[PDB]
Amino acid sequence: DDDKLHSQANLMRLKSDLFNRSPMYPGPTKDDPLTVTLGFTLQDIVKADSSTNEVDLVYYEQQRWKLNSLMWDPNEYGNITDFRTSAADIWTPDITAYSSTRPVQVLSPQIAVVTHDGSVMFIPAQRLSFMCDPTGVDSEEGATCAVKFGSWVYSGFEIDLKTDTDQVDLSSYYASSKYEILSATQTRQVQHYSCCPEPYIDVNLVVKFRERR
Amino acid sequence: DDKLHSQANLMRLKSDLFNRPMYPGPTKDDPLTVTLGFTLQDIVKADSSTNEVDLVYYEQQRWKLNSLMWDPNEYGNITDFRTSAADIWTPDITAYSSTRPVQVLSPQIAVVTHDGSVMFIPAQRLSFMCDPTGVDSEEGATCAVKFGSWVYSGFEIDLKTDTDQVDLSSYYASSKYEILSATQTRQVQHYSCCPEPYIDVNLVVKFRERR
Amino acid sequence: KDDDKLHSQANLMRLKSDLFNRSPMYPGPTKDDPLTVTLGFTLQDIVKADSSTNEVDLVYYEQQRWKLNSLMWDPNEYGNITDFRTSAADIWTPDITAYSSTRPVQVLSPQIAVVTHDGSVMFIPAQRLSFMCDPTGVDSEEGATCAVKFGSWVYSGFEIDLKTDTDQVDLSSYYASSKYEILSATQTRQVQHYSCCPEPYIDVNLVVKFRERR
Amino acid sequence: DYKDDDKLHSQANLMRLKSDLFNRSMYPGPTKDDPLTVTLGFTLQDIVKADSSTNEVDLVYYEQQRWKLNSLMWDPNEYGNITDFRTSAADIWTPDITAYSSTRPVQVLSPQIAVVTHDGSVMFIPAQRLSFMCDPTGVDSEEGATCAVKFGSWVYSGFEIDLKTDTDQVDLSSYYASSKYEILSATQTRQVQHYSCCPEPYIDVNLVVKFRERR
Amino acid sequence: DDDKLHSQANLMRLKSDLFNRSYPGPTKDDPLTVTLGFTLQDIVKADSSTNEVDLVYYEQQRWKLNSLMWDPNEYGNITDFRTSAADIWTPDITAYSSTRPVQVLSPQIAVVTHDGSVMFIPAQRLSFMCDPTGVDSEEGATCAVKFGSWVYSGFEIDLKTDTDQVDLSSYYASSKYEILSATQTRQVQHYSCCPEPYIDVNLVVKFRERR
Ligand SMILES: COc1cc2c3cc1Oc1cc(ccc1O)C[C@H]1c4c(cc(OC)c(O)c4Oc4ccc(cc4)C[C@@H]3N(C)CC2)CC[N+]1(C)C
Ligand SMILES: [Mg+2]
Ligand SMILES: [Mg+2]
Ligand SMILES: [Mg+2]
Ligand SMILES: [Mg+2]
Ligand SMILES: [Mg+2]
Ligand SMILES: [Mg+2]
Ligand SMILES: [Mg+2]
Ligand SMILES: [Mg+2]
Ligand SMILES: [Mg+2]
Ligand SMILES: [Mg+2]
Repeated sequence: DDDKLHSQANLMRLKSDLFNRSPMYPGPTKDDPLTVTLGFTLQDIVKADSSTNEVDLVYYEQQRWKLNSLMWDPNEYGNITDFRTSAADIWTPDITAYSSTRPVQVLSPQIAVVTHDGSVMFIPAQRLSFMCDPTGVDSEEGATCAVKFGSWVYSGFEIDLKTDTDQVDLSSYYASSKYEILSATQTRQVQHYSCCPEPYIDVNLVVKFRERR
Repeated sequence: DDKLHSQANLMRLKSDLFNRPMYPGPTKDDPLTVTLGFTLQDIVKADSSTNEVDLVYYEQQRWKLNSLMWDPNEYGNITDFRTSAADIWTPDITAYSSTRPVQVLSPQIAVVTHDGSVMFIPAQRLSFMCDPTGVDSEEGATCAVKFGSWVYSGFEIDLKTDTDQVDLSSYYASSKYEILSATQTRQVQHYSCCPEPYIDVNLVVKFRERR
Repeated sequence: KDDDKLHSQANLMRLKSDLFNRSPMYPGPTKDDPLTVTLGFTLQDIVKADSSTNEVDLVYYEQQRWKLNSLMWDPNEYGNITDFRTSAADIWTPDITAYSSTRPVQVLSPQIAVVTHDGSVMFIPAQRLSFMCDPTGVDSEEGATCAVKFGSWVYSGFEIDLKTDTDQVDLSSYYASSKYEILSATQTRQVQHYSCCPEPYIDVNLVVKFRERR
Repeated sequence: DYKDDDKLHSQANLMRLKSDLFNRSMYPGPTKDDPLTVTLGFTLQDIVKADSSTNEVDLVYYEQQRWKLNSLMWDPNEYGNITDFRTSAADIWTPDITAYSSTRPVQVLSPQIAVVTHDGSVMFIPAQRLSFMCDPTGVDSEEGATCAVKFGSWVYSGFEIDLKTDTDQVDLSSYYASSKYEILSATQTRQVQHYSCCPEPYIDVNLVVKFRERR
Repeated sequence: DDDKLHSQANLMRLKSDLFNRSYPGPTKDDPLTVTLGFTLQDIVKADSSTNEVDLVYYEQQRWKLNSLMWDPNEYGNITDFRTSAADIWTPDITAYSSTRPVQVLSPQIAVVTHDGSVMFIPAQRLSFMCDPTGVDSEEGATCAVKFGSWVYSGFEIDLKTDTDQVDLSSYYASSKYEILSATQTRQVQHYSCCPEPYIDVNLVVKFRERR
């Protein structure tokens, strides 16, 4: 206790200084662009509906970005290096699947981890239905599917996207899924439209899969 | 540092426009024109036992409010910004013959530009009334649904399209259904119940089972 | 030009702010100040009849009308505004409910009303309803008959009286390619008395006879 | 008129009343020193469905809830003779009466509004659709299937919340005449239970239904 | 009638002092132990087309904060109380291999005791990754799902069970599935990326079609 009481007190002081003086960060702009790193950890192809061409995925989607406005000096806060906080208390990026066919279902607590250098890690678990023809899922080559993820409203001048590796993390893939993974890549792409001079960034999730035996 | 002066300018801009009374919507004396456009991504499902068809599309909405205007020079050259759709008024555009609530697939964020213009592009899945008869045939099926304001007549909201062609350039190439044609047409209507003019955009889609 | 537009806009702000205060939300009807709600249905589709569970699914506009002194204003003090649109959450709405649904109603329309300067309100929620209905004989010429009551969940006739403007359901919107065709569709006010109580209960009983399209 | 005045004055009596019970003053719930009796009663409307590949049955019913709070009493003569009012269920405390063996969330089908009367008593009657645990084995027979589900507080033991019924017969005067399922019997019975783990009594109302396919 | 007003004002008084005269979650300095146990009511559905299985259970969560302590003597000898689960902090315990959002079957209400202990027992319906193959045989099928904080390491939240027995005394005797065995076991996990320990409770269930 006491120190415990003071530890608590430090965090609460940190949280208020960060949030309640200087209202919420207004998102990136062309002047103050931001890079968002994404990585997918695929857990499960739950279902492949060949009457509709929809496949359902369960995955953890890791988001990392970093904001100056969220740094503090740990020395000033009883040496708190980082803390967990609700996603409602901070700006999060608007990363969406560009071809889902149902609202994404969130499977995990909406809480992020923020570090003293202003970097935020946020890892939502999701079930997604997206546009995918599962033809050849019963063959040796299996079926191939793709879905792009990106910011819904920000172009490349405000949000840049990157990955650590083009390899999707399969280390958590359900061993007894109806389907088995031949490959899972996650690839940064730059889209140019003719309408518009600004580039748009997405990460392309490509999965090649196949009925298990 | 300069990066912190931009944030500050934006925060200030948003506060001026939002924290200092939300537009109460259009009036006969002060009507609004909303531009609509569809980008058909997919016909996911044709249900011949209930006559329901499920579409996924982007729905572009565009409009312009004087009270959303600023002079960029007083805000460090900011020419536009992105903000939650909750912060502004948005039009009550709806499908007139859906059979399930629409399912919003994209985040509710809008871009506001310094001339007061707003662009909002919700992705949707919609079930609407549609007889898919003929879909298994060279000529395919034709379906139609209308969109417009739910509570404003054409004295308050007028609608408009940029082209009467649905944008099909992201239509999903391995859909169960290919598209023969897809058109979005402004229409003005007079109903016996109701003496005000009614404006809608008619979405007409001819489609067949892929081969 | 932009100046005419700003005053008219500010006159609406003013009207709203004046109505939605002094003296905030009207507490609902009483025995001393009862209220009459007119309903009318506009049937768009019988989407589905499930004979394995005896549930049928209707899509309709449920048109509701009523009048509140508390929502009156003089157009003259408000730059000639005779009516305006407002989210239904800003005002009191009646608790009209199907008595025999089997799923929560799904709302298919923005929930916004029209208030006119005499205090009258017009509110048109579009709905999809699953209600108890045995669709037997639907595949014959004489078809099936199903019925559902709508009324206030909690007010007696001493507080909310219902009426219809007509006993016919409005079919002008009915989908010409539904699996189901309408033979008749009526909407009739009924007064019920129970045995617990001395107060009457009012409902509009919606009766639909339908069959498969051939 | 001086009717348009009286009306105006009936509204202000109600708005005032609501203001004195609601803003001025919110029951923190029952306690061991201040227990509460909840009266429960069912009006069964329909057995909508019986899944025998999962052993779920879906019922539709209205659940009558009734209790009384000193803190909700008022003197009608101070309030223009108002003897009772309607109000959103969110303005008042309500009991956590729950099904103990539901299998998906209860579906509410009626507006959440209660009636409060000057003696401090509240009647609240939500219509609901419940999926609960039930084998319909033998539903296609003469003798039928039996199912049970208990209802009662989720977190209050009998020392804080007690339950009673006005009758043991579930009310069937609104059962749907053309349901797939007719009702052989439906009863609603107060049970008291005592566990080893625990000194306190546990109250529930046991809802039991014998039904068979309509034939 | 007057001592009921008293004891009532006392509780109100307590809730005031606890909740608005006044937890930001646990930390490395101030860690917290959550005790969990499961009461399994039903395996509703085992789906071989998708490899999902649906359970109905009560999940007891139990923990203790110094900040919720009080001295009964100063509060009419109130020894505990019930309160909405939004009035207080709760731990982010999460199934790590669910495939649908958990559905809540019970009122979101907790019991707070004067020593600052909190007990929270939500009823849930869950879908999780489970191959039901063999459920039709005598040896049944076996499925596991781990449960843990999503965002805190072992440095801030530790977990425990009072028993590794999943309590089956309320199992639905008429389920389609009979439980062969059901356990709930703490697990510590050490990774290559990370010095932090990671704790979960592993819910493992062996079950077969009822005979
Ligand atoms: C299958 O859909 C429709 C089918 C048919 C029609 C309109 C439809 O629907 C659409 C419906 C509106 C607007 C644009 C549409 O494209 C309706 C409307 C509405 C309002 C107020 C009302 O009373 C005061 C009312 O009756 C209304 O409903 C009508 C009015 C006329 C008709 C039917 C329903 C006949 C019209 N005719 C040619 C037959 C074919 C205000 C706003 N809303 C709610 C939008
Ligand atoms: Mg740009
Ligand atoms: Mg008009
Ligand atoms: Mg006409
Ligand atoms: Mg008008
Ligand atoms: Mg009465
Ligand atoms: Mg009465
Ligand atoms: Mg007790
Ligand atoms: Mg107790
Ligand atoms: Mg850690
Ligand atoms: Mg840490």
